[PDB]
Amino acid sequence: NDCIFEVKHEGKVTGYACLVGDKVMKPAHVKGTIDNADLAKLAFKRSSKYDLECAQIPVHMKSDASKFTHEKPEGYYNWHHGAVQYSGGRFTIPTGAGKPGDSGRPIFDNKGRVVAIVLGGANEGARTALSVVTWNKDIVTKITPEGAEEW
Amino acid sequence: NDCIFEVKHEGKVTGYACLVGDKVMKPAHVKGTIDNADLAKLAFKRSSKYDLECAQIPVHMKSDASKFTHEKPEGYYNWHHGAVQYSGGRFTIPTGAGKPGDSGRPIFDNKGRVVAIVLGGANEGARTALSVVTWNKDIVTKITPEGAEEW
Amino acid sequence: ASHTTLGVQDISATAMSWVQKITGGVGLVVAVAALILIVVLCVSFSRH
Amino acid sequence: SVASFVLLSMVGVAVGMCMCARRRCITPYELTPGATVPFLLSLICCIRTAKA
Amino acid sequence: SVASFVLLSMVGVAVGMCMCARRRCITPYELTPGATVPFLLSLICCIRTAKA
Ligand SMILES: CC(C)CCC[C@@H](C)[C@H]1CC[C@H]2[C@@H]3CC=C4C[C@@H](O)CC[C@]4(C)[C@H]3CC[C@]12C
Repeated sequence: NDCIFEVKHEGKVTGYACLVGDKVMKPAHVKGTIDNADLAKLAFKRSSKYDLECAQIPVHMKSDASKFTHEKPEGYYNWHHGAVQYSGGRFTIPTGAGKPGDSGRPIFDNKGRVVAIVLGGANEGARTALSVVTWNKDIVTKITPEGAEEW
Repeated sequence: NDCIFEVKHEGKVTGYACLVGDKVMKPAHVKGTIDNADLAKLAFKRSSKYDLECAQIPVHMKSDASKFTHEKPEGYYNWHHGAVQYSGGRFTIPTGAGKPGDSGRPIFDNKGRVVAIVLGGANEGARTALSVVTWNKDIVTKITPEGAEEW
Repeated sequence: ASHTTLGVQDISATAMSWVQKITGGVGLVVAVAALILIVVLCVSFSRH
Repeated sequence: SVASFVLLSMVGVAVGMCMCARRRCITPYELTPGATVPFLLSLICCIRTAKA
Repeated sequence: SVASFVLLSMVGVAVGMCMCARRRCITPYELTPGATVPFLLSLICCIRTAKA
């Protein structure tokens, strides 16, 4: 908890950055500066392949990074604005729960561990598909529902 | 079980279309155009060896798709016209538990997931063996009991 | 003429390997395409 | 004129056979939920993946 | 003068391709939280071991 930092544009809030494990991650589609000067001055590696900008956490002064896991069992997860249903290879939320500007928020399991980062979603009718970034035991991978857009 | 996916494709409907997973499914031996427009305009791929036609489900109605699994433990399964006994790897129903024109109906497990779709069956005394479309891991297969007729 | 006629398709000049190369090239494309279809049909046949 | 026709006809047949094979070995993947086509097959048959 | 220019240009291109390949190959490991770069991969990519 309380591991979320704001990313701000010149005239508005644009997205969020999160401290997970040993690295700090933000969506590459979010254009702005991190509110925390300690992270704002930190260099990031940009990869358009996964829509990520990542950097190492100054753990010597930032020991409050969240716990994380590569495990993705079926069930419900906590994504701040409510519960998210996970089944198969997709995360699903209520249609009125999602919004633009919410990108960068992590999804937590029942142990408080981060499993994925939210980039956006797609309207599937009664439910909205959630577009997220997750990882396996070795490397990071991205999940992109059809018709999904950045938030 | 408590949900209806069985869309009529003709006025004098013979069999029904349904939404399973991410694909629209109907028997390949039944003529007519699927109603409700959104499915009517879909192109379908036909395979004469499976008696099955399939098309991609439109994103906006994807949330209404039925749950799907390849798991097929021995036991009882449900459908809109009664129960189904699964024994020896084969699905069987009581004679008179269904008629021609009732095809295209999914068979559901105890979690409400689709395991098979009915095409027809063979009437042997008090019990009828069903001809069904079913799935294994990453493959579609068909079961056709001897003497089975199309429904 | 002191000789007889040249009237057969068989008596085309040498350096006609161009004909054999083109014919062989097209025949090879057919032979390969035929094999691809045969293998797929065999796999499809075995699957039920 | 005849040689050109025959050679072109043979090519057209070879292409038709390849296209038939392309459909026959893929259709079962489209029929199966999830369209879980393996990577190597997608390269061979020039087809798109489930998430395309 | 021209031969020297062209040969030097070819070398510069070969290097640029290698650097592009190196970045793309390693990104998935450096971009991933909690991940550790394989020893052999670090030797191939000519990079520092693990995270230090
Ligand atoms: C590059 C390739 C296509 C060259 C092919 C040359 C061929 C098409 C030409 C060159 C010499 C020609 C042959 C010359 C002699 C005869 C005998 C005549 O009674 C019938 C036609 C026939 C048989 C001609 C057929 C066409 C021919 C074989």
